[PDB]
Amino acid sequence: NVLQIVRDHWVHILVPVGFVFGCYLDRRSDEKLTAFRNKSLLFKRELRPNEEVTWK
Amino acid sequence: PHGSPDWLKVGLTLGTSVFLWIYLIKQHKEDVLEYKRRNGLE
Amino acid sequence: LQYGPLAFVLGERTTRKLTETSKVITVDGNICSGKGRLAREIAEKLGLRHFPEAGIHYADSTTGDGKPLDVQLSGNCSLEKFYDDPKSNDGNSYRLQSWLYASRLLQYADALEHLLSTGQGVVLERSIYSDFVFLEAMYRQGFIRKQCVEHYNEVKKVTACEYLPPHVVVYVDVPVPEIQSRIQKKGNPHEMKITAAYLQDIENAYKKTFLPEMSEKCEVLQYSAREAEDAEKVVEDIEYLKCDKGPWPDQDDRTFHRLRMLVQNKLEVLNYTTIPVYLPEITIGAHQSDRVFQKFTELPGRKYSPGYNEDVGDKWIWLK
Amino acid sequence: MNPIIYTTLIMTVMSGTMLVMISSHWLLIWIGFEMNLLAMIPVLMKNFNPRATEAATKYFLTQATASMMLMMAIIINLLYSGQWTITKMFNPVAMTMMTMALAMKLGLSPFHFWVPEVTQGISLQAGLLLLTWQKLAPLSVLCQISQSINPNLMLTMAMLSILIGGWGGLNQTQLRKIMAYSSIAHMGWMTAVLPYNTTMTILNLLIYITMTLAMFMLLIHSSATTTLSLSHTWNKMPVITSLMMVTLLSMGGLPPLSGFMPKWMIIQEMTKNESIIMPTLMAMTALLNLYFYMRLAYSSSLTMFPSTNNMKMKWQFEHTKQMKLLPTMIVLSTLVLPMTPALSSLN
Amino acid sequence: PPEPTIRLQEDPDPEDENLYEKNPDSHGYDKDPIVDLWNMRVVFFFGFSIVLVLGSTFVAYLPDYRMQEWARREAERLVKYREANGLPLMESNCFDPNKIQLPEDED
Amino acid sequence: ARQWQPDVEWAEQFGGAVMYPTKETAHWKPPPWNDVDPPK
Amino acid sequence: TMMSGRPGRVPLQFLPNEARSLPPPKLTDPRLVYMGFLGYCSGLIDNAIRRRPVVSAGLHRQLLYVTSFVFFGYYLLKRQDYMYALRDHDMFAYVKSHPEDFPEKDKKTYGEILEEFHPVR
Amino acid sequence: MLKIIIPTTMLLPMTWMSKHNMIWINATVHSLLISLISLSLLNQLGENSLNFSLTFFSDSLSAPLLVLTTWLLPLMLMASQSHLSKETTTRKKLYITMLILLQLFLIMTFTATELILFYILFEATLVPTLIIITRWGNQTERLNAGLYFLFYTLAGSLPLLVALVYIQNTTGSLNFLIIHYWSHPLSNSWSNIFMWLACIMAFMVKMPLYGLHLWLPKAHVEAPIAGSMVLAAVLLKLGGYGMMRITTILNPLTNYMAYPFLMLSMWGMIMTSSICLRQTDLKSLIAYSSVSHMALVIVAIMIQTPWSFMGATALMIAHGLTSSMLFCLANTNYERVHSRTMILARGLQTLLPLMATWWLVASLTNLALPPSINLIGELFIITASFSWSNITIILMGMNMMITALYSLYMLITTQRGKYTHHINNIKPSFTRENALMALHILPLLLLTLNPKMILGPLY
Ligand SMILES: CCCCCCCCCCCCCCCCCC(=O)OC[C@H](COP(=O)([O-])OCC(O)COP(=O)([O-])OC[C@@H](COC(=O)CCCCCCCCCCCCCCCCC)OC(=O)CCCCCCCCCCCCCCCCC)OC(=O)CCCCCCCCCCCCCCCCC
Ligand SMILES: CCCCCCCCCCCCCCCCC[C@@H](O)O[C@H](CO[C@H](O)CCCCCCCCCCCCCCC)COP(=O)(O)OCC[N+](C)(C)C
Ligand SMILES: CCCCCCCCCCCCCCCCC[C@@H](O)O[C@H](CO[C@H](O)CCCCCCCCCCCCCCC)COP(=O)(O)OCC[N+](C)(C)C
Ligand SMILES: CCCCCCCCCCCCCCCCC[C@@H](O)O[C@H](CO[C@H](O)CCCCCCCCCCCCCCC)COP(=O)(O)OCC[N+](C)(C)C
Ligand SMILES: CCCCCCCC/C=C\CCCCCCCC(=O)O[C@H](COC(=O)CCCCCCC/C=C/CCCCCCCC)COP(=O)(O)OCCN
Ligand SMILES: Nc1ncnc2c1ncn2[C@@H]1O[C@H](COP(=O)(O)OP(=O)(O)O)[C@@H](O)[C@H]1O
Repeated sequence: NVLQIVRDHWVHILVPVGFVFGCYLDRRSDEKLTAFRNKSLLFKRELRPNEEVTWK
Repeated sequence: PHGSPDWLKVGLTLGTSVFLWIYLIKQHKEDVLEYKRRNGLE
Repeated sequence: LQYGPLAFVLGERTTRKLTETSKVITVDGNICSGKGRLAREIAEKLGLRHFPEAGIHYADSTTGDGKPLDVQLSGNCSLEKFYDDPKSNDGNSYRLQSWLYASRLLQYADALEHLLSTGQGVVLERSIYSDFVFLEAMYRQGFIRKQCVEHYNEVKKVTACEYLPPHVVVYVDVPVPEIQSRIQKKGNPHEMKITAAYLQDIENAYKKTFLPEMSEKCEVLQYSAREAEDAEKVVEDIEYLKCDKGPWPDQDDRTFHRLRMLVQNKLEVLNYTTIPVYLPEITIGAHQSDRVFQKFTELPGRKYSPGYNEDVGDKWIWLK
Repeated sequence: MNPIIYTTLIMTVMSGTMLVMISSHWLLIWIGFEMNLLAMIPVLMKNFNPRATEAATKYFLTQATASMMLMMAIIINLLYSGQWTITKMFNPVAMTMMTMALAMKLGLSPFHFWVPEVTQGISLQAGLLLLTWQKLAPLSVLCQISQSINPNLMLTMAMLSILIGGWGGLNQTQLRKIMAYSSIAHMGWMTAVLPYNTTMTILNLLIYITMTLAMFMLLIHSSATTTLSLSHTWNKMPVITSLMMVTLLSMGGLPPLSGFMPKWMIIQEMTKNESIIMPTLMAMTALLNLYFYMRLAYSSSLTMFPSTNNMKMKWQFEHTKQMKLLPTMIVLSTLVLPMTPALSSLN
Repeated sequence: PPEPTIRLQEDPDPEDENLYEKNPDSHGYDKDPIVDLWNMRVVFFFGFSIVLVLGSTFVAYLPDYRMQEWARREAERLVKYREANGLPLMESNCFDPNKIQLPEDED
Repeated sequence: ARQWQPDVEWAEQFGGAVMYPTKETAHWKPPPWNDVDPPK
Repeated sequence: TMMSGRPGRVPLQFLPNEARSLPPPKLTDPRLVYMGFLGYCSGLIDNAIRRRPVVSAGLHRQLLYVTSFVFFGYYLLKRQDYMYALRDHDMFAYVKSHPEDFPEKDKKTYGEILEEFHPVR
Repeated sequence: MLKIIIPTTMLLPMTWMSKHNMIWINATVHSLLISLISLSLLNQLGENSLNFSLTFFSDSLSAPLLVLTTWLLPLMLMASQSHLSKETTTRKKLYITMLILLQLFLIMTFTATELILFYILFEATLVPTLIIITRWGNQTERLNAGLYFLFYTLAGSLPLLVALVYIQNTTGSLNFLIIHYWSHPLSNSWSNIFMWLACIMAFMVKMPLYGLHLWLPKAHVEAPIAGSMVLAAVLLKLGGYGMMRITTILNPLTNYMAYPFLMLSMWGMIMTSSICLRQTDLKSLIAYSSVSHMALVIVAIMIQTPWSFMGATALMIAHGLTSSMLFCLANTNYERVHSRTMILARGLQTLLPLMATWWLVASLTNLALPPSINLIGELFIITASFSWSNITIILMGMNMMITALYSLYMLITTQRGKYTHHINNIKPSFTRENALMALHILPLLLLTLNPKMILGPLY
């Protein structure tokens, strides 16, 4: 029953939340390593007309 | 023993926490503003 | 303001509370006697506070709710079994003696705390002094071993070396034939089996060692069964004598502060009652200790501090 | 004693240490040491017994001899250069006299013999004070004149202190003597990095003070001064024993605990100066301290020792007096390794 | 010798308890039948069904980030080119010698 | 069937004045429970 | 690097004026979050020592622990960043002022560097 | 890499905020889900690595070890559920907390782009294992065992730290990528010889090396089942992983310095396999078998050829799984008979046929029956050694023969013959034990279908 099993099963939601937070933090840390994006000699690519960044 | 929640101590603890948080937020604001003014960013 | 150094610094002094009426007194008597009646009568006549003689569950009356706990959680000993089979294999006799000594120590600490915090004197039955007589009896009857008496002497020395003995001791003298007659008249089946040798040995201990040693540092009032009936004469005897030979007149305000700090904080009072001397009658193995401690924790108002127990009914827990 | 007199004596001890820390004149530093010694004795003799009197008289003899040696060093330095300012000594003999005086004041080997006996004689609070606050002034003076010290003598005394502490702690059943030998070893660790970096000395001092405060307050809370007395604490306060085990693990220098921060850093610093053998020996010797910490942990929290029947009564009572800073001390002594770069604050 | 031979007060060693006794169909997880059954169900579903089958299928169909087929195709076209032009298949030098400056010995 | 826990004999190893007793240090005695010696 | 005698050092300032020319740490700094976590741990341990429900005994006291730890950690982080900035500044100035002690290495390609080869057999 | 680290951290508050009778279920379910999530690290590249950030990076040597570490926790919980039944909720939560902390430290250790961070976590794993051994072990020797397991480790690990900081004082960095790209030869010098020894001995002691293996039988025998599982499966592989990482700076000095360790391992594998033939304890026999397998891995790492490294990776994974299964079987017998003496409970095939099948398959994988990954690693290492020197074949074949001998001796003694008459408390096998055995063994026979997942970065 709602508002009753929540008080007994609230703990279960924590691990899944951590997985999402870790994914978000991984992307945020990825955003700080773009000093060479579209600058490597191997993947110097000219941007598409409706493109901002080659990868995110 | 047999004692009530001392509302004087509770009020003082909440007041200290709130004052410290408000002071910290202000201090960060003038810190950012002073850094921007000194370094000529904005 | 819970009493501490700061209270002493600002105002709290106990020399002004002493009004020549405090007179911590204790009553000594043979098993089954008028000492209880005489102690109470002295307590109402002199305006003092009476402390009933400490039992197995005296400590239970001062903690949590005053109702006693189980035998397995409080004392792990019984007087009835000691009377039935004093030469037991499981060492009930010395375990009983040690638990009773610790209870008397706690009660003496409580009485001293009351006297020092209020200025009102107290009346006690058998105290930490004269608690040894039963021990000696148990040794002379063969109920306990010698290592028990060395352990008891060590604990008694280390504990009683830090408190002030009572101002005047009141002893009610009772012959053994009449003590046995009164025992038979009570009708208690377990007290029926107290051998006259045990009573006589107990009696010998009080007269031979207890009376002279308290005579040289305190004041003694030897009474008989007939003269213990009229408490007016006993109260008059207490009033007439003046305590000037004991250590009490030499005490002062800072020593009183130290003693008042000691009598509070019952953990330090009972600190040396559990010294690591491994006597089979009292040492407990890890498994039994863990199981009994777990049982004690599961009691209603014993898992947390007194003000933090929800099952008892404490409220506002999350704001205390 | 009277609380007013006790507070006055404590503030006089702190004012002596402060006088030593803020002055620039050698006479004023000597005066601060004298004030500290004068006000320290009644604190050691707060509880009267023959053992405390013996500890106080031994401590006084040692500290007075050290003070006379320090004044001799000051006067010789004045003789060879009419200077009173605390700076580089300018005299080889004076520096040695000063180094021995400060080593005697700190308790470094071979002047360590007084520390275990004095710590055993005095109470637990006196021992806390003696092992925490009484190291600040000599170490501050050493930091001020670190450019003068002969590295050979300081490093010899540091290695000797580490070895002596490690070996002497192995033979102890008394908790106060264990703390004293631990303090001797930690002083040895602190003085081995003075010739190279005083910041590492201060960092080690702060970490050691935090751990020692936590351990002494835990020992006072569970009022035990022997191994067997401490073995009874699990039957009343198992959480205290768990915290004590974690603190002991930290004091042994295990990562990721806080106690790993100093030695690591010190080792790192000593490697920048092409000193390889000495840090290696220091770590190998610190393994002894870890061994007797682990023995204490085995006896206290990792195994359940037999108890007594009277302990049941202790189950019905709770502590009236509490240390406010004990949780903070435990946390700061166990879980500050991630904040290591903050040592740039020149702590 | 009036010693009891009882060195201390100790609980007797308890006998091991059979989970099948109070509960057949006991699954060996818990003495509570409901918690026992649900523990069995979660272990079997999340161990055998989810991880073991779906994870194995996921590992089986992992994209070629090791570039095995890519290297095979590159080698195929390179061999086709060199065989057509008569070049001696693989060269013995990994780098071109013209762009390496050896130190003259003059011994 | 039950995990081993220290008994009295195991505990008495740690009850002496010092660890690792020697012939010279055998006569040493542990200090009093309270750090007070009889004035004799 | 002993900076105690560095010129123009006011004795007992936690943070000098020039430190205000540096960017202050963000309030979501991971080190600040660790400071708050340490405060929370201190609160839980304080509850445990006093035999109170560890998670939910005193919310005001736990909040005060967290807040004080965060406050001190913020100021400590500011001082740490300032000291590291000074170290870098002094290092760069010294390298700039002593060119003869930091001569430029001649850029040399691996094509004309002879490295001894050791086979693994 | 945080998408695996954060859920493992959240395992702790979830464990401590759980009901008294839901801790095992919640821990098992969420640890299995974490294992499933970590399974996506296996998508490795033929190029450098999976460089997530400045702090953590993944490699096809690190990924199988990470997946095995994540998979081991649910099995450890299932194995621990039985013997912790009579214990309080707080202590069971503490036990699960120790397991979770061990997993977290191992996960961060295997990624650990920094060598000092690797050392810190590699030594942080020491504390949970020591607490588990010395708190929830049964016999009185556990304390002694713990001491050994402690000091040996530190006796090897303290010099390494010094060496490590020394390197950063000369090279300027301890990042593994920078170290690999800027590596330089070590001249034959006494200082370089001692740097080599300081770099190697710490990982040698935890393999363990044959002369330095005394701590392992004690620690594995006196530990509880979860402790034995984690010690044999993951903790022994830390030395191999560290050697594989650190041998990049030790060339060409490894050519000379490898000889004493090569001789020690090649003779000690024979010695320990022979010791297994005369063993009165199941756990001690399994521990000595682990010593032999890790001796083979040491030989492989010291030879430092591509086939050596591939064989060593495969053998590390296979040995972890097989030894965990063997310890679990021994513990299933022990929880019934309470003796841990191999000769006591006999003829268990007639009473426990499915458990006998599990025993047979575990012995077969320990025996290195093809095409198991155990034999894949064995054969790759043996071929590399043969190329190194043709005379190694005698020692390798003798080790194979003795390994088969003691594996089948262990199977025949416990499962075959006649049942012991006076033992009447052998209850039918629980679903929990059978599920544990299957969850050990199916990953092995399923990994033999895709060997490149466990052959390392030189595949
Ligand atoms: C790597 C970093 C990441 C991980 C961090 C790890 C550390 C974190 C925590 C640090 C300290 C904080 C807590 C310490 C206070 C003690 C509390 C306690 O005693 O437990 C009882 C308490 C429950 O019991 P209770 O019914 O309340 O009261 C009964 C008594 O308290 C207790 O009943 P009792 O006293 O009658 O039972 C006796 C028992 C009780 O004695 C104890 O258990 C004391 C606890 C150990 C002391 C810890 C020392 C300080 C921490 C340093 C740890 C070092 C870590 C480094 C690695 C080395 C590992 C040693 O003692 C024994 O049994 C002795 C034998 C045990 C074997 C030897 C002991 C091993 C010690 C190693 C423990 C290390 C891990 C501890 C984990 C936390 C434990 C709660 O536990 C808790 O509930 C607290 C757990 C934390 C609460 C989390 C709340 C957050 C959840 C919701 C928000 C979600 C967050 C995410 C946001 C997103 C959501 C949307
Ligand atoms: C183990 C944890 C220890 C924590 C320490 C106690 C925390 C509470 C302290 C309360 C606040 C302290 C700040 C003091 C206010 C003013 C500071 C000012 O007076 O001093 C300045 C400097 O203040 C201190 O240096 C900063 C103290 C900060 C200590 C933190 C670093 C510890 C290492 C990292 C461990 C993690 C700790 C963080 C978690 C709490 C200027 O000093 P200066 O007159 O010019 O030279 C003297 C020092 N010399 C001789 C070495 C050069
Ligand atoms: C009971 C009696 C028997 C009844 C059942 C009869 C049926 C038997 C058939 C099953 C066994 C026979 C073997 C035949 C294999 C067929 C499937 C196989 O060919 O697929 C494999 C594919 O499977 C995978 O390769 C192996 C599975 C990976 C295992 C991961 C483990 C699961 C996670 C558990 C936790 C980890 C613990 C261990 C840590 C290391 C290999 O395919 P591959 O040619 O290559 O490429 C796949 C397809 N491509 C071309 C599109 C790419
Ligand atoms: C116990 C369980 C196992 C633990 C681990 C055991 C593994 C440790 C083995 C150490 C590896 C080798 C150490 C030294 C190798 C150097 C080569 C040497 O053996 O050969 C001769 C070395 O000559 C002599 O050995 C000189 C040293 C003699 C003193 C050594 C003591 C001999 C026995 C000690 C063994 C004890 C080991 C354990 C110590 C606690 C060649 O002489 P030379 O070509 O001119 O000089 C070569 C070195 N140079 C080039 C750098 C200059
Ligand atoms: C399982 C227990 C094993 C115990 C540890 C075993 C490993 C022993 C390895 C040596 C320990 C310390 C080595 C130093 C760490 C590396 C640092 C380094 O390489 O620097 C060297 C320094 O080299 C040394 O100082 C080495 C001195 C070693 C002293 C301690 C000896 C310990 C025992 C020696 C005999 C046994 C050696 C191998 C034992 C293997 C384990 C059984 C050169 O630097 P510089 O001198 O500054 O430059 C040269 C120009 N001046
Ligand atoms: N230290 C002791 N040792 C043994 N028994 C004791 C001790 N103290 C009190 N008792 C027991 O307490 C019982 C009650 O005490 P008592 O005063 O004689 O009877 P009553 O309460 O009826 O006046 C007695 O049976 C006595 O044996």
